Amino acid sequence: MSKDLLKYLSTAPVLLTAWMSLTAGMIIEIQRFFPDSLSF
Amino acid sequence: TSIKPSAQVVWPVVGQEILNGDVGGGFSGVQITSGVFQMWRASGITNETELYWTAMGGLMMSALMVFAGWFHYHKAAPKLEWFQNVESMMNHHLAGLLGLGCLSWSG
Amino acid sequence: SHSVRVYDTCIGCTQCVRACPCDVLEMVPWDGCKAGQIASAPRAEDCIGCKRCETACPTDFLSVRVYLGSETTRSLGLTY
Amino acid sequence: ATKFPKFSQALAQDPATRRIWYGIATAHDLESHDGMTEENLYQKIFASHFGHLAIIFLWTSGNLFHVAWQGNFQQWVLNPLKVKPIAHAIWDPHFGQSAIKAFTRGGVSYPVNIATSGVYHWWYTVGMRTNEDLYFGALGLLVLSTTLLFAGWLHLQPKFRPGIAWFKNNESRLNHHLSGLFGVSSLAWSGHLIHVAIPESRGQHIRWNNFTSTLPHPEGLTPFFTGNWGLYAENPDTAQHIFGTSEGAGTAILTFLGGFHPQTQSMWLTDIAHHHLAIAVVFIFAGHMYRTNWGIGHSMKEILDAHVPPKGRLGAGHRGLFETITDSLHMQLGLALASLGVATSLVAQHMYALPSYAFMAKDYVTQAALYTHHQYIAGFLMVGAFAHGAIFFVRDYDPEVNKDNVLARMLQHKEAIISHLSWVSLFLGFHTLGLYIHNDVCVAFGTPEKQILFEPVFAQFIQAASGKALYGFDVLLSSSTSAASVASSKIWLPGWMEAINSGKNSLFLTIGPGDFLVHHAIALGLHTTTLILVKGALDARGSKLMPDKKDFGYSFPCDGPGRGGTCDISAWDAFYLAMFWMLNTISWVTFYWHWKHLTVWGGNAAAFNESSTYIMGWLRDYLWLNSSPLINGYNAFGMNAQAVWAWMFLFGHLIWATGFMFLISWRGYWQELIETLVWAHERTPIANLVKWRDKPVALSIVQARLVGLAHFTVGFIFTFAPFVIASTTGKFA
Amino acid sequence: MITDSQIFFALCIALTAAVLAIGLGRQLYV
Amino acid sequence: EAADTWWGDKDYPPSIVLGIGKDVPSSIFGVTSGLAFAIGVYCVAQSNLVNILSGSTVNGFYVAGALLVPYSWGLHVAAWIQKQNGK
Amino acid sequence: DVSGLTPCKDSAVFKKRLDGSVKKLQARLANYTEGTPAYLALEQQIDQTKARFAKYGDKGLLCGADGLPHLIADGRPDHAGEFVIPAFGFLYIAGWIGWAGRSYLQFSKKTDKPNENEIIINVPVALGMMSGAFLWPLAAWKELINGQLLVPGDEVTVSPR
Amino acid sequence: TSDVLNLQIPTPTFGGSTGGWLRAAEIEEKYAITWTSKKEQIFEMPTSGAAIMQKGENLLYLAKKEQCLALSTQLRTLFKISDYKIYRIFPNSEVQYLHPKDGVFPEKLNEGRIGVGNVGYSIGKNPNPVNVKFTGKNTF
Ligand code: CLA
Ligand code: CLA
Ligand code: CLA
Ligand code: CLA
Ligand code: CLA
Ligand code: CLA
Ligand SMILES: CCCCCC(=O)OC\C(C=C=C1C(C)(C)C[C@H](OC(C)=O)C[C@@]1(C)O)=C/C=C/C(C)=C/C=C/C=C(C)/C=C/C=C(\C)C(=O)C[C@@]12O[C@]1(C)C[C@@H](O)CC2(C)C
Ligand SMILES: CC1=C(/C=C/C(C)=C/C=C/C(C)=C/C=C/C=C(C)/C=C/C=C(C)/C=C/C2=C(C)CCCC2(C)C)C(C)(C)CCC1
Ligand code: SF4
Ligand code: SF4
Ligand code: SF4
Repeated sequence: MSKDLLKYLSTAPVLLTAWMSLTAGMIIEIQRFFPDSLSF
Repeated sequence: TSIKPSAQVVWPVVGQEILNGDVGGGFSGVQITSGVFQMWRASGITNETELYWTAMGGLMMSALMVFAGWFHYHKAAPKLEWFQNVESMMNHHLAGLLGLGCLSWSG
Repeated sequence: SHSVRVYDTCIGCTQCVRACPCDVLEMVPWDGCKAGQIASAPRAEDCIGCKRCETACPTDFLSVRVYLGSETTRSLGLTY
Repeated sequence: ATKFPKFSQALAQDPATRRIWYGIATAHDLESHDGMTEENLYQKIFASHFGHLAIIFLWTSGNLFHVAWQGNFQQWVLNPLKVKPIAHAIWDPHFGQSAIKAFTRGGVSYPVNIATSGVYHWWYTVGMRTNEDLYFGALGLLVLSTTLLFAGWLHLQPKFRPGIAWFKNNESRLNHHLSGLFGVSSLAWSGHLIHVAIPESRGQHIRWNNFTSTLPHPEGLTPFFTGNWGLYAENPDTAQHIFGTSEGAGTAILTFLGGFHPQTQSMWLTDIAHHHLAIAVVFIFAGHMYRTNWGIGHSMKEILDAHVPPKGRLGAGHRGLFETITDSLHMQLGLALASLGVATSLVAQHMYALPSYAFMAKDYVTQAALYTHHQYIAGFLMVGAFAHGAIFFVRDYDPEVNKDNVLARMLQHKEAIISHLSWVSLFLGFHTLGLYIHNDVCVAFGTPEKQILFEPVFAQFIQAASGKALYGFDVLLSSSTSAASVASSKIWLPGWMEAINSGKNSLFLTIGPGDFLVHHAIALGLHTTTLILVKGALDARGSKLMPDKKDFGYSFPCDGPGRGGTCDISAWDAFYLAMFWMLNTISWVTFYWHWKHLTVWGGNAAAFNESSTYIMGWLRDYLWLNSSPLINGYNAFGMNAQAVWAWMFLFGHLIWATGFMFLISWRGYWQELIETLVWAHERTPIANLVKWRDKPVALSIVQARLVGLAHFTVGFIFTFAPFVIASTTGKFA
Repeated sequence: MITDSQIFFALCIALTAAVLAIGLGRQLYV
Repeated sequence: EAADTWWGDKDYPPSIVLGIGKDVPSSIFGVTSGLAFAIGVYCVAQSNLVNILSGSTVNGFYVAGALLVPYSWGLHVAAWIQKQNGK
Repeated sequence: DVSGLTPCKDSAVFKKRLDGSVKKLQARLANYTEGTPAYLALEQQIDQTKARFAKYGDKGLLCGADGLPHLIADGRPDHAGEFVIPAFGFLYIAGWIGWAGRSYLQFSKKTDKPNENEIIINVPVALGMMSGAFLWPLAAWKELINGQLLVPGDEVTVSPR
Repeated sequence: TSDVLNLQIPTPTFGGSTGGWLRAAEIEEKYAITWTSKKEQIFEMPTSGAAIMQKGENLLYLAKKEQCLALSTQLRTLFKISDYKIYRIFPNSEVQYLHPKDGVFPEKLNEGRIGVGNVGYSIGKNPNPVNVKFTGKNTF
């Protein structure tokens, strides 16, 4: 790491890609553990 | 002639495991239209170890090209007079790239 | 021919005259700003309407305004 | 001068071909012509109204004459369910032999077009039985068109031109319209029904020679004068009537049984005359409202000026709206088009819901064509109303007259309105597209049980409240011993319940989740078209990007590439953008109607109920499946009578495609191309002696948008009409 | 069946309507 | 022309909004409003208490009396207008 | 029941769809040798199909004439496992996202370089607002009562009309 | 200067282009530009191609005023020539002087010019188009 590499990792596209990857992973793992849910 | 080529398998999470069709040979996957199977058969790659080692060599060459790209811009960047040697570039491409690639592939 | 008007929010920074490709605009003396000049349009018959003057104005909602109107052989830019 | 745009000195001095295009395109814009006053403008509009009315009646007379001359009305009356109605005979020197034998259909022996406008059923109900009757109607409408043309010529004469004060007489004109043109015409139609059409339905032959000595009712003006008006309702037509004959017929002229005639599957003719009589009385009373010359009556100015909520809730109320409406012909025209668009959409819904013409709801081709007709016309009128409201805002809206008005407050909070229309449109589009894509992926992955299918319980509850008794809601009319079900139980209820609870009518079609999804799609289309039109109308006077948009007019190309770029910034461009969305939503409505009725008419509503929930079901079960009789109109093995529909299908495809030319490519490329062609013609021998008078130039930007939009629309109509006609004709169900 | 005399009568009425249409269009004029 | 009927700067409309009944006092308006409402509700109740029939039971007096329910709305509004005006 | 619909546990067409769904995979199963991971994957698919259909039967869903579950978005309490409870869940989550974005917007406005704080996110502060937006219906109500949620209206720019 | 043009000024050596004036230059309107050069060099024509400008005085006929002013812009922003004169030749051999009218460039102030088209209020105070209806005039 560095004081300026973390600033690059703090940019909008890198953070957007990382957060969308985390959200997609969380939803995919929820679908893996709790599949085919229509009602609550 | 009866086994359909397939080199791409999907993960079953959401019902998408239906895409793993019956391509034959006791295998389930997505059918491949790239023609890489016939390309490998034309080279005599009947074993599945040689494909793995070709993949490893490709990874090594990709790392080599990454290092060369860093090296020629940050360590040893050629001057303008190097690029403008179009006669030397033309000779070297025509012989060493094309003719030697044809010679080595024919061998 | 198009009609060109210059309003009193002019600051006399001359960019419309330089941006004009048809010699329509020119600088006349004035006393309403610090530069002592206001743009004028004495040759509006040579206007083509490309609005390069309106792109060059720095004032908020541009002081030199071009209204598209009648079309002639000059305002259409016809070489034939 | 002598140049073609005599009305525009600016256009007459144009040395290019733009002069001809803009002179043709701005011929009817009577407000902007050179030296036009208000009085002359109103007189020219009055004369143009007369000419257009004459055109309408000439068109109707032509329909009557062609059906009388080259039609099979004689054969169609004797057997309406099996004889194809005839529009007119075909004359074509381009036909081959097999095209002549293929188009020779019906009872006639010549090539012929089968009418899909339903004029046969309409004339058959209103008492037409022979070709002589149609010919005499054609003569009457020809004489009427002649009279209207002479009246239009007469009112431009110097002693017959009405003044400006005559045109702005709102109270007198509305009184006379509401009383005469609505009520007296409806009363005369009720009289025609009772005197001719009802006796013709019962076997009697009533014409101009015996109508004045034949009593429509056995008593005759005795129940009316004595007050025993219920004597006209006794002995109605029994449910064995057989239309056109006398077995099981009745002697009633004004009844309200409700429902449908059991044989013709249409409403009772005695219900229609009663309805017209009631509407006549109501409209005469309503036209007895405004003060004209005798003290009693309202002043429209006082009503508008009085309607101010007590403490500033609506600003200054409606003060100043009377002066703006009378002095602006664009606001009156916009209100007229909005009301007429609502009206023709209403007729589109009610003519398939409650058919009134005998032996329709069994042809299915007139049934499809009339609905699609009126829905497309409704979309056009709806877009035009907002366009003229934008024009009114541009060049007729006075801000000082409308100070704190109910109309100026609309411009005060226009950003809230546009933003909330944006929110509704984005929400609807996101959710209905997400549900459709979810159903697509769920069906594709072999699991149709994972679909999100919302049951439309609100509209099903409405159907139950109207009397439909399969949803099991048991409310209001569907439940007996209810106040609504008891109060009307002996006037119109039994016919209505026997018509709504059968499976052969289009009254309140059974609806499922696909109906829910496509209704949400329709709401999306309506809200987005309203978004574009309302945003154009409200930003017609200016925005942040162009605060002086009213100085440049309603229609102008742009404001240059400066300050970011100003492509499509005028309100005319908002109309041009909303035209596509209107076409899209009307296509959605007509697709839904056509597929639902195609499945219902064939007895296979389960196909719609299962395949309408996902997009691929639509694509493979409506469009791909029903195109087979259409595209096979002509092939490598021959041709049949649908070859013309296949040719017109490809024709509409090509016009819709060549619209994309003008819509995507813009002037500069074409101007340079034209300049190269000009050099080519000027510098070639032999052909340079031929010299143009008008310098060829590329089409202007607004002209190009108009031409591409007109191409898009014409191709749209000419590729949907052959499909909706030939697919229904190619299946007979 | 529509006789030829009836069709020619309709044609005469349409011709008169055409002449009046020309008169109205030239009364609005260009 | 017409009369200045705008009242956006006042808490009550002027008396001239009533037209021909601009001089009727508020008490007459209220009493006739109550009477018209009662008679109209009775007349429309004679259409659901007794089932209205196809011609046999129509009773045009009850029809003419049924128009008093919308008339009773206008009378109690005019009663308020005259009361604020002091008449 | 509602709209003439039957429960999916008492519907014959639902059971027929169950049988067809398992029979398609059983017919696909016959060309694989046992113990191979393809065979295990196919029998896992069969078990998953049976479990999904049993769950849809047990949850109380209503199936129509096509044998597919129909959701009742009416608002009835016995169908709150449908729309209403996911409605509350989404409204909470969407308000969370909106309040986190709004709070970070306020912080980035109050700094010296508002533009650079939006393309390059201040990650510790952003995580702070992002986690602190869990009480958004209370904080938003407090800001609404305090008059900090809404601009008066004479301070936002408007087009000339 | 005045409305006089020397017709015998040498022209730049050009190989002929397919971008020159068409038939409506000997019929309707023609333009010319004259400038003074210090050396023989190559400039790009506004009607495509390259031409050698003569050392001394040059004359060049174009079809529109935009081409003449684009060539003048090239003769300014590049190698410095600032004494060009743009004319307008009518088919009856009548010439009219256009550019450097008062003798100085339009961007520089010159006493003796009269403001044309100046409006004594801001652009947001124009009259509404309703107030000019049925009059023929406009709100500019
Ligand atoms: C015989 C000598 C030789 C060879 C083989 C090459 C080969 C190449 N040059 Mg090159 N070059 C040469 C001399 C040579 N050059 C000289 C003398 C000059 C100066 C005048 C240049 C200047 C030059 C420039 C300016 C550029 C190239 C580029 C390229 C690449 C073209 C892309 C391509 O076809 O991908 C084919 C890919 C392959 C064949 C993969 C192999 C890659 C390695 C590096 C090739 C050599 C391997 C080795 C010598 C052989 C070992 C054999 C062993 C197994 C027994 C290619 C790798 C371009 C490029 O892509 O830059 C990276 C480029 O921009 N060259
Ligand atoms: C009672 C007297 C009377 C009558 C009958 C009319 C009649 C008419 N006036 Mg008129 N007028 C009058 C008094 C009257 N005026 C007076 C006193 C003044 C001066 C104050 C005017 C001033 C005036 C002007 C200034 C204009 C007219 C115009 C018109 C024409 C309207 C266009 C049209 O055909 O719409 C006919 C419309 C209907 C019959 C009804 C349409 C609405 C319904 C909802 C349609 C649907 C009904 C039904 C379902 C249709 C289905 C039928 C079938 C297909 C099944 C019409 C002929 C206009 C015109 O065309 O000029 C020539 C015009 O510009 N009038
Ligand atoms: C003293 C008061 C009085 C009363 C109570 C009646 C009562 C009656 N008259 Mg009568 N009448 C009267 C005075 C009266 N008349 C006078 C003074 C004359 C002139 C000498 C007539 C001339 C007259 C004629 C010629 C007839 C009656 C009829 C009737 C009966 C009609 C019943 C009904 O439901 O109408 C039916 C109601 C309607 C058709 C519509 C009601 C809406 C209003 C009341 C219409 C009023 C007329 C209206 C303004 C249109 C006329 C305008 C004209 C220019 C066209 C009823 C018993 C009729 C009858 O059959 O008697 C047995 C009948 O034919 N009357
Ligand atoms: C009763 C209805 C009605 C009336 C009286 C008017 C009247 C008017 N409109 Mg208008 N309008 C209407 C309906 C109406 N419109 C509708 C429904 C729409 C929405 C589509 C519009 C959209 C509209 C716009 C956008 C504009 C007007 C304008 C005008 C004014 C000038 C008209 C003009 O110059 O056209 C002259 C005539 C033409 C240009 C003829 C063009 C022919 C069209 C494009 C159809 C051609 C396609 C053809 C049929 C293809 C053949 C197919 C075949 C090959 C198979 C005039 C006051 C203009 C105006 O001045 O406003 C300031 C203007 O800008 N209107
Ligand atoms: C199929 C073609 C198509 C589509 C999809 C759209 C879509 C849209 N147009 Mg549009 N338009 C089109 C053709 C199309 N247009 C054409 C040909 C024209 C003629 C020039 C126009 C002219 C036009 C105008 C003039 C206007 C629009 C507007 C709109 C928006 C309407 C709001 C909406 O539905 O939001 C829904 C959004 C979409 C459908 C876009 C897709 C977004 C994603 C991919 C959906 C995925 C589903 C699900 C939510 C996934 C979950 C996300 C995940 C990250 C969790 C929307 C972006 C209006 C607008 O912007 O108002 C707000 C507007 O004013 N359009
Ligand atoms: C967190 C930020 C945020 C918030 C609170 C809002 C709030 C709002 N937007 Mg909105 N919007 C945003 C970002 C945001 N927007 C962005 C980034 C875009 C560009 C894509 C838009 C585009 C947009 C349009 C086009 C419209 C709205 C509308 C609206 C209003 C109605 C709700 C709605 O339609 O949502 C829908 C929201 C979207 C479709 C955009 C969501 C995009 C992401 C998911 C949100 C951004 C999260 C952000 C990256 C978090 C980073 C912060 C973190 C560092 C802590 C509401 C005031 C509508 C309106 O005016 O109604 C009155 C309307 O028409 N918005
Ligand atoms: C004799 C009775 C005594 C009590 C009654 C009474 O006098 O109180 C009067 C009163 C208060 C008061 C008084 C003052 C006047 C202030 C002072 C009095 O002291 C004096 C004299 O100063 C005392 C007091 C207390 O009385 C207030 C009155 C309020 C009142 C009268 C409110 C009516 C609403 C009407 C509506 C909403 C209509 C809807 C109508 C509808 C919805 C319809 O038309 C439907 C319709 O289908 C219909 C039915 C028929 C169809 O054709 C038409 C259609 C289809 C459209
Ligand atoms: C732009 C503009 C304009 C225009 C506008 C428009 C175009 C509008 C539209 C509007 C519209 C288009 C509206 C609509 C409406 C509708 C409605 C309003 C409806 C209603 C209905 C009802 C009320 C009903 C009810 C009922 C009944 C009675 C039956 C039973 C059931 C129920 C309950 C549902 C103008 C010219 C003015 C001017 C200004 C500008
Ligand atoms: S660019 Fe605009 S502000 Fe500057 S001198 Fe010209 S008109 Fe005035
Ligand atoms: S429109 Fe073009 S030619 Fe006319 S004054 Fe502006 S910049 Fe000059
Ligand atoms: S020239 Fe074309 S792209 Fe440029 S601003 Fe005008 S319309 Fe837009």
